[PDB]
Amino acid sequence: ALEARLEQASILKKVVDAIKDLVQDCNFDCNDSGIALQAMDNSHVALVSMMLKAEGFSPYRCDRNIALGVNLTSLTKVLRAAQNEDILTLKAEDAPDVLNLVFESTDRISEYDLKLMDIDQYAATITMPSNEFKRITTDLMAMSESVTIEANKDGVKFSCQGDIGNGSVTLRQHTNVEKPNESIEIELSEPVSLTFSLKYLVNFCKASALSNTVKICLSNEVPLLVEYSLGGSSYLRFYLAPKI
Amino acid sequence: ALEARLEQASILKKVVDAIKDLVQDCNFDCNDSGIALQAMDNSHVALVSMMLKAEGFSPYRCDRNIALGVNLTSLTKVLRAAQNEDILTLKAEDAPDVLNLVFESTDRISEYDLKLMDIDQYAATITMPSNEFKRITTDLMAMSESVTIEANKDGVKFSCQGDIGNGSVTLRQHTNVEKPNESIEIELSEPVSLTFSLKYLVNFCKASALSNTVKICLSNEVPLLVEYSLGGSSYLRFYLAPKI
Amino acid sequence: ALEARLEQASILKKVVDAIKDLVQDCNFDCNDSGIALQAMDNSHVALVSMMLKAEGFSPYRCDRNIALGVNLTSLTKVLRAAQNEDILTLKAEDAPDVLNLVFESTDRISEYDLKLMDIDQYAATITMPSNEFKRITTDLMAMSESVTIEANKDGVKFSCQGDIGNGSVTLRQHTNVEKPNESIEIELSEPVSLTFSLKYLVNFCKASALSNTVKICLSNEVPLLVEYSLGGSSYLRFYLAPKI
Repeated sequence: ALEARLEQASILKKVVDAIKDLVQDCNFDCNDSGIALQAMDNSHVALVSMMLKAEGFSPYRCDRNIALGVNLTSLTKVLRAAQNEDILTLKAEDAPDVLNLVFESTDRISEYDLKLMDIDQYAATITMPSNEFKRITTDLMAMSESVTIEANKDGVKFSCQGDIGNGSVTLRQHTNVEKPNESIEIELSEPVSLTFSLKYLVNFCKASALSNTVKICLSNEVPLLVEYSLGGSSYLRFYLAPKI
Repeated sequence: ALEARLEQASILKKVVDAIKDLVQDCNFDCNDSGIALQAMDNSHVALVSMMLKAEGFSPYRCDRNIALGVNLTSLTKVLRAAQNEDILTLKAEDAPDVLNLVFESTDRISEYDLKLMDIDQYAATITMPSNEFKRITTDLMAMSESVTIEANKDGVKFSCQGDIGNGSVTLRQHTNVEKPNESIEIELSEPVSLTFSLKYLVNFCKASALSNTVKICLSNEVPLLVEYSLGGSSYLRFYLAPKI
Repeated sequence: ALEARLEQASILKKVVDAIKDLVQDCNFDCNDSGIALQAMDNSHVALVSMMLKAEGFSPYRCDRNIALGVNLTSLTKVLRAAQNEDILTLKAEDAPDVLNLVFESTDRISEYDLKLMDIDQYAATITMPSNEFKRITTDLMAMSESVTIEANKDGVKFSCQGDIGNGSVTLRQHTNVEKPNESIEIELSEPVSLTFSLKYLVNFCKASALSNTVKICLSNEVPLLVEYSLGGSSYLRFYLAPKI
């Protein structure tokens, strides 16, 4: 019914790793389109939204719509047995009791049957290196619980205040021709100034292994979106409402 | 009386490291033949058997038979002062109160006198990379307390079952010409299927630093033997009875 | 009033790192000459003495004498936001309430205002690799609380005794032409034999990141001095009285 092959297991390892600290139990929703996940975190503050599109697999088949009820601690114990370069295959039958995972290298075949659970179901956009976003959130987290994010045409300022004093980091808008991976770009219709939990943003930044660039999407009316491309139109997205 | 020189200290560092988690107090039995160790682990389940043959030293002299009563926590504190490439020399007199260790580089000489203690004294054979054996035992240990090992002419299957579901890893028999280090070989007189404690096998796999290949020797009547070559006919061997 | 620019932040990161385990609250005393620190450790046993000379900066300006009352846990939280190769600038006004730190790369500017506190104010010399000094102190610390340091024209012996037995490490005097970094040199007027706390010497050795050579200055009348050059005549010095 479901049969989905990744040429490399890396992507699914990294996704689950990026998410297991926020989400324990979730559903992997599989259809014609690919494999999606929508989950609030354990404290019901951050939204997690993932899509692996069918074109990300080679091949991808999902006859019928299948929700795979999965504990991500359980799932991590199985994916650790997968090497990054292992061919990974997911197999499932209709209303499955288990999900079947196979890892193929060196004439080695690993096969796991994971027991499934019953689980109930912008004003400014910043494109920058994900490592840089991770380093800033991590650094300011040592100083403050909260960070203020100011965007305008010219650059982005992350600012905070704590016991020991206060800190800012300012990244000016910059197209890097020789190394585009390093560019700071700011598509923006209106300057914005919004305050957020660093704890959640640092959790979001665990996903910097997936993409060397991150999209930070700011609105005065809807949650912050932090977004990592998984290839083509596949994505891992995090939503966090500003502190009001 | 005893005087034994290793051109490099690496081997003795790695041996003790491979063993200290199972054995605290043991005897290093020295004679004409070299330096042996036979010890049950602390829970009296696994047998440890080591031999460093006299030809492993340059030179080796042992006039009289000498049992060196040694705590391997104590001994580790001294061997950590030895660099891998240091010339290492053991010296002992008859019925010794101490063992004398010297480490020589860079015009540096380290000398230790360790206080000795009074210490009371196959159907199928698998040759494979030790790292691979370590990765499989480690991975299945996250899933299960026990692993079933099935050998036949064609390959080896390690299987297990736990809370989250069950897992298998299958390695087919394969002679690797370009990189022989990677080959899976199965000298076998009779297919065998035996269940063992993963906890002990993972402990045994600490020794994968000593040899890039490991020998897994299965019998329906005698304990499993896990075996690592230390050069020539020198060996570190582990014995573990199947779960019945 | 104070404005001091380091071409690289590395040195100030390493200094604070080398010191934070001994000293919590200290004064950075700034004048015409540069930036000094004198502090007993928390147990009032070891003296810490640092000088960054004005020529170490590019540029250095200190109109008026300024004591910067600083918690080094607080200061570490801010310096972690500085990359090793970041241009670092310290700014302060007269009787300052805060110290202003700026880190400049990649069109990135980080700026921190740290709240300041109200803080109340040889017979033989050994030149050797600092890594070697660190490896010996660390190794003997596993064995003993105390180390005896014997120097003479010919070499240096570090010796100790504990529960498990005793250990020595002997480094002979040696000029290394091809790699001078590795030489052992002993300017000496009188052989000396002195016993010291390993715990403190291992703390001192955290500073081996600053200099690949260390100066060990022994007197029968005044404290041991352990000394690391920070470039030119800039220094980090540690003083420790022998066990009597």
